[PDB]
Amino acid sequence: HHPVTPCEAPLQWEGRIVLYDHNTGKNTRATVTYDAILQRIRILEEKKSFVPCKRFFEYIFLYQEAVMFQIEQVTKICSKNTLTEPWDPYDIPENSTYEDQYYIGGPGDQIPVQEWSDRKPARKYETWVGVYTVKDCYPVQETYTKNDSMTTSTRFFDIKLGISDPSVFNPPSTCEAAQPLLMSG
Amino acid sequence: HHPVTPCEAPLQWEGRIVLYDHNTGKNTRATVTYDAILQRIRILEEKKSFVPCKRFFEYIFLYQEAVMFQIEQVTKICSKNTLTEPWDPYDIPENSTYEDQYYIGGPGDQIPVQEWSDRKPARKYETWVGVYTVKDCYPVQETYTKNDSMTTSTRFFDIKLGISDPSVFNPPSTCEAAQPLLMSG
Ligand SMILES: [Xe]
Ligand SMILES: [Xe]
Ligand SMILES: [Xe]
Ligand SMILES: [Xe]
Ligand SMILES: [Xe]
Ligand SMILES: [Xe]
Ligand SMILES: [Xe]
Repeated sequence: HHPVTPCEAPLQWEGRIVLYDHNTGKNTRATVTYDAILQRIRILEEKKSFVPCKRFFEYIFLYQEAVMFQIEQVTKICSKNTLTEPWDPYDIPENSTYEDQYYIGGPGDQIPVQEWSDRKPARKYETWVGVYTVKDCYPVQETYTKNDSMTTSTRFFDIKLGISDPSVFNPPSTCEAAQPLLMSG
Repeated sequence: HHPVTPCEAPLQWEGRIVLYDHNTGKNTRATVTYDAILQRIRILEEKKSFVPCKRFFEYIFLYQEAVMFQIEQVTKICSKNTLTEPWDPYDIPENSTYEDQYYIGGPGDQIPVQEWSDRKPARKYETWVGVYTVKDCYPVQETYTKNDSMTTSTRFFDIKLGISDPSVFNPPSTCEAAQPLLMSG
């Protein structure tokens, strides 16, 4: 029985992701503190042994106040910018096309999930697909070929409901500053 | 404790996948019958309501006999071709760099998995990443940015150990034929 609407994804959680940007072939790894109630999300990039990028950023997105802070974790050199952009939660729009349900993982230790997309018969390809657990409606994976081939796959994990540490949305001392554009060296 | 070697993935199973080709933005959906012992894999593309592609193929890959059959499921018009290519199982090479372990899905209904890649500090980006379950070492997802930006993400599910139906590797009557190149209309 094809669901009449998608489950409603959690509004607040702390978890970790891997964002795979195809444009560049890069996997960023991140710890994420997510809050759809306040329309704010904090992403702390993660470092691994013997990677060639010198630079790692914490991002703090505050859509309610239309600004994003971006801190180089090493130098601490902040970067306040504006956000023109409308907030996009990690959930499933109510107009989303159901696609499938299946069990991930082998017999015994497995788990049922669901696949939705923005497929409509008008267009050749989808621009969104998401997989979410059946029980709690947690995000597992999304792909968003947004803006003509700037496509990303995102994987979510170690999710844990709610927010133990709200301090992390408070931008640090060094953030009474300006609008640089930082990227990875 | 960083694993000294990766678990050994199953050699035979019947499951289903979604292959996301970025070049084109297309998700193919498929049923798969996989056998690393005989180095052969049969992929039966799957149809959904109100997609705009008219054409759907069953592929039968027989690496031990260096040939691939390709059947249009509608017209039945076969297409035997040669395979120059070395077989690549769905597993984790023993020289693979461990990356992480984490739980997919929310509290209660979740499942531990593992992430490996072909990262070495010599090269900026990975060209392979795979996620596999911890218990049974089942494939969950891979991304293989092979050959300079011909990158794919693959998701695996409804996997079930072993092969109930070996008939499917036997090419049909209409396959005493030749080497067309078929693609989707
Ligand atoms: Xe979203
Ligand atoms: Xe997509
Ligand atoms: Xe996805
Ligand atoms: Xe991708
Ligand atoms: Xe592989
Ligand atoms: Xe990759
Ligand atoms: Xe992956």
